[PDB]
Amino acid sequence: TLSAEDKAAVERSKMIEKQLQKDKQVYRATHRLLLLGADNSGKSTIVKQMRIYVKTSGIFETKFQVDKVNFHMFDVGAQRDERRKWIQCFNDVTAIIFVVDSSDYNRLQEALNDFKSIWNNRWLRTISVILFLNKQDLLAEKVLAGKSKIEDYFPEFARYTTPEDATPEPGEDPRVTRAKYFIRDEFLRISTASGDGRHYCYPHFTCSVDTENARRIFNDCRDIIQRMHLRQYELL
Amino acid sequence: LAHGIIRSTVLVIFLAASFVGNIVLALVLQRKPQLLQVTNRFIFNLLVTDLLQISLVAPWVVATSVPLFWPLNSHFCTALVSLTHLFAFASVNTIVVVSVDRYLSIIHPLSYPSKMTQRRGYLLLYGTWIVAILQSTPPLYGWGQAAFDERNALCSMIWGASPSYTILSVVSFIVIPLIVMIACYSVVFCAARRQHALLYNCKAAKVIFIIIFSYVLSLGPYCFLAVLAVWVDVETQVPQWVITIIIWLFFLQCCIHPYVYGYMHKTIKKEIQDMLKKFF
Amino acid sequence: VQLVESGGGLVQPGGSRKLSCSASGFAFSSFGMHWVRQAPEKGLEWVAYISSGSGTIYYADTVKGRFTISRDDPKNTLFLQMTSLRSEDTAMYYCVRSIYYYGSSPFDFWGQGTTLTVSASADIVMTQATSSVPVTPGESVSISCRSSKSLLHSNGNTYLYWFLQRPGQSPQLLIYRMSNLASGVPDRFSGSGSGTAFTLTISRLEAEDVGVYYCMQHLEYPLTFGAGTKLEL
Amino acid sequence: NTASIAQARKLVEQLKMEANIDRIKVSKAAADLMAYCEAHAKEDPLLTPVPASENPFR
Amino acid sequence: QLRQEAEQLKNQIRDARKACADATLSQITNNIDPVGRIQMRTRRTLRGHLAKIYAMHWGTDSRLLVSASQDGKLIIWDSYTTNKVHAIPLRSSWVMTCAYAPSGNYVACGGLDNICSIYNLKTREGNVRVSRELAGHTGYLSCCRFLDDNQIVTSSGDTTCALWDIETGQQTTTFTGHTGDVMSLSLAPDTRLFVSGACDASAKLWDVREGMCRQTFTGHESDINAICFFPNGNAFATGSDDATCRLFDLRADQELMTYSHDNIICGITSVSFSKSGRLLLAGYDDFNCNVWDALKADRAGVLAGHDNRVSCLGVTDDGMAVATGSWDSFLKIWN
Ligand SMILES: Cc1ccnc(NC(=S)Nc2cccc(C(F)(F)F)c2)c1
Ligand SMILES: Cc1ccnc(NC(=S)Nc2cccc(C(F)(F)F)c2)c1
Repeated sequence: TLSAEDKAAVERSKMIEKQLQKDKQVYRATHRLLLLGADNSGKSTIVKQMRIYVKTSGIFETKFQVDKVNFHMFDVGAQRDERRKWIQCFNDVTAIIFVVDSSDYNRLQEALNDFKSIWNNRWLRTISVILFLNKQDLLAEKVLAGKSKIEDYFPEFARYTTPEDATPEPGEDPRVTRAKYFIRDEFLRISTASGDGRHYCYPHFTCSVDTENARRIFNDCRDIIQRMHLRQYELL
Repeated sequence: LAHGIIRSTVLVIFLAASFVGNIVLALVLQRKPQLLQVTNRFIFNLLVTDLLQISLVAPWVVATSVPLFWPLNSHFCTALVSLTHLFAFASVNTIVVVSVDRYLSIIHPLSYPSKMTQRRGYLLLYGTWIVAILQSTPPLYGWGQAAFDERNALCSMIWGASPSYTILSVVSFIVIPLIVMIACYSVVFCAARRQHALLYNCKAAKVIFIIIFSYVLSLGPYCFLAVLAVWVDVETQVPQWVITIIIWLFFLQCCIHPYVYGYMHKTIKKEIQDMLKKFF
Repeated sequence: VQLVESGGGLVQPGGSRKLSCSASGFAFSSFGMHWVRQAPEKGLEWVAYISSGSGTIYYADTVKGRFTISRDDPKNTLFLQMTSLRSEDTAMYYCVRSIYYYGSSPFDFWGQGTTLTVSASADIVMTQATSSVPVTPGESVSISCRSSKSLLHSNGNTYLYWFLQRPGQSPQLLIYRMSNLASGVPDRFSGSGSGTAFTLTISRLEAEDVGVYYCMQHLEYPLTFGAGTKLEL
Repeated sequence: NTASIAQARKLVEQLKMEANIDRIKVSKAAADLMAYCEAHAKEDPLLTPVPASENPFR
Repeated sequence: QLRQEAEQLKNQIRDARKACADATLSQITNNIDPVGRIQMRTRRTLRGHLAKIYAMHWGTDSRLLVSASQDGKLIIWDSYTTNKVHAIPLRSSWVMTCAYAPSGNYVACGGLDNICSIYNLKTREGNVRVSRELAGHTGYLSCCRFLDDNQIVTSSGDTTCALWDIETGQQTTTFTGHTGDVMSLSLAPDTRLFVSGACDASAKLWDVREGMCRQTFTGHESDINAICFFPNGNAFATGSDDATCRLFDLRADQELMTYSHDNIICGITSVSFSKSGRLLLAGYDDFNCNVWDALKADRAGVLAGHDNRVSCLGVTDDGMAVATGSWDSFLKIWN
């Protein structure tokens, strides 16, 4: 039926299909994550640690490897403040890393509002968030000095008791643990007060210059995928 | 022959319902080939190995009950039994591969795609079919004989003529598959229990119990009868109704498979329900 | 873009030889390749075809059991192995490239060639009108080609090609699919046809049009060229 | 000195120059659209189903 | 002091627009026959992308169309025979738009990288290579439309449009005035003007040669996602997140018709017109496409075969078919 040249076109399309299959195999085996945070945390330093271990560019990508598994991390660059339109491209990422500077309480309500906005979103459902309470080094000094302390920023303090689950092995006095667990319970309230069964939250206590930061991401991604697979079979 | 008529009559509704179930599952699985990445091929193979069995075997078994064609060639029941055993072995091997893949996907979640490539899946499919052909071929050219019976109107295999083939068949049917099934699903149960304990600081037991129980209920009585037939006889001993129930259980597998492996998956269930609701 | 041919010389009957085609300056793996031979004082004759990815191979009926064609993509080379050389295999061989997709133009670059000398069917046929045309500069010239089959296909293509060979040079593409100009060919040339008879028109003849003109078909795999028509100034 | 007095002045100029255009009645525009739709009615295969011999996607 | 003068000018313009209205399009179009029921069924399905398809564009010859996917790929397909002519890999995986040259020799793309990359299809070597890389925008690229093989107009998320020059790489003209980021673009049939729509419920008319704003149309209550021109060239139709479509006319400087239904709550992602302007096709978020009568503003048809959100939609230059692309990574063709 086909002329002598139609068959060559068909063969060319078949070769393109074979190359596409190879690219699909390569693309299925990597994990993409989205990094988020304000110009107050050590997000740049966290990037620097993993990267060591164009004038108006829009996005930056860093690749790393843990146990022969490839991770790609994207963070936006030269972009405007409004983000309700380009946030829809990341509706199929493995996880969203969210970095919060917990040292200062002057602008913590803004961080809480940002986390709430990210949590409740039409296109960002079924996406899990890894929370990084960064710079928990200046927090202890701020609490110990006493010049500035949590007294009036939030009115529900001084009426909160540390839950009987903490493991505060590193510490000098039992007064920083209460504050940091109060901060953790703050973000944990938003995540527990909304839609559940689709996505969860994984808090951590990190400092900007830390040795074990890729392993936490590895463990949390393992947990996320295992929970999805264990829920697709009615086992959980 | 009245009894046999009742047996063959009830042996029709089951395989009329299984045909519809497997056809619906095949339609839903082939309409969107990108539903499941690699497990889609295994489920399709397990799906076709039941339609083949029903369509190509059940009419002859039905057509053996009639007394008109009661007497026949001894080289005929050597082909029917071989075909039935070929289909059963193919289904068993597919189930083993499916369970191993489930274990490899729930555990080791991250480096799963680099362990299950499209080449590794097609090679495994070819391997299951080759091993099924190898295991079902022996009874037509040597050890193992099949003959007719003038008691229950159903021609079968005489397991006592060659104990070696009986041992091989029993090992290939129950021992290895059940060992693999238990060893794979124990770790999955442990992981699910740990995850539930983390989440909430026996939903996963009813599923595993259903799977193991259904496999045993389907395949156990036939192998047990084969094992027993070496020590004592069955032509004039075991009642005609016990054999009827034993044969009935051997074919409920074709109905059980689509429910357990197609309708207990969330996405496949959702797609089937959407298609059926729309058509109706 | 460059294609260079190596091999040849003087061979005894019953021998064997190998010819190499080295390509530099273009993506060698995305093109199909052809061998085209020319007798010392005759026309051209298609010999062998190798596709892209080495998934298809075609041979002429006269060299079906004697010649072999092969590729070396990493080294960008094409090989022709010749066995039991008769006296009818003394011709100059040309290496040609061609790419096939929607809107492409096959046969758009020819090599320089190498020379080899040896000591002592239901297929379409194409006929050229005349073997010579005496004309003068500045006027218009017309050449005719005819076929024994309707080159028009069901889709809507015709598959007729016009090539020109200048004295002491290699053939170059002029017209592809009977109504399309080549990449850098002057606008003066034109082509037309009706399914069986085809005509090539030169409007304002100049000094560089002198040579031999060939038509060719590509409706089927047995490729026929014809005898050609010479122009003298 | 203040970037809020220049962006409130350029906008005023743009809005001023934007008001001096020639407008027509709505009925004329509706009639023109209806006339264009009526003149070109037998040239679009999507509206009037073309027979399954001229379209190339059959 | 300038706020009051701006308010006075806006009031004057509103009064002038109200004065010029005498009747409505519904009354005038009340006495002609309807279009009946439209039955369209898919003829071709194109597969091969890995992730969701963000855009598409038809060629001039109505046979070749180009699709862009967020896996980092452009594919040039042949429509009649379903063959694949080209597959081009990009340097950035977040591509939000793509266009095709009227000439048929080049292709454009762009995305979150703020760069507009121009690829050359007719290369001496048998490959496709990037020929130009236009930079200068300070935000993501939303749309790009091509012009006479040496000019291109691009709209960005920094609230600006730009008319470029491929030969030198510099941008020749800049169009400013929008408040929210620009999401769509349509060239005028006579390529002397073009309308743009931004994320503040406003569309604007731009003169290419002068570089100035002619008219502003505001009739929506949410951000505008799609926009195009009526074949005649004297009106345009837009789509917004308020689940309604609106028709505006340049001559009367007004809004003529609103297309909306009671059951529809989701947003509109793409809008297209028929070769004669009678029909209006719109893709919605609820996996559906709707076909409306443009004159009577009465629902006339529907479409399906899509299992996720519909992102792009386009009608061919001769009116033979319509192509649709959604987030399930499949392209469909309907007659
Ligand atoms: C004469 C006689 C004597 C003993 N039992 C029966 N069967 C009866 S009442 N119902 C029945 C019918 C079909 C199937 C079955 C099943 F085997 F599935 F239980 C049961 C009939
Ligand atoms: C209706 C009718 C009348 C007469 N004879 C038969 N066939 C019989 S009993 N056995 C039989 C059936 C099928 C195949 C063979 C085989 F040749 F393979 F041995 C044997 C059937």
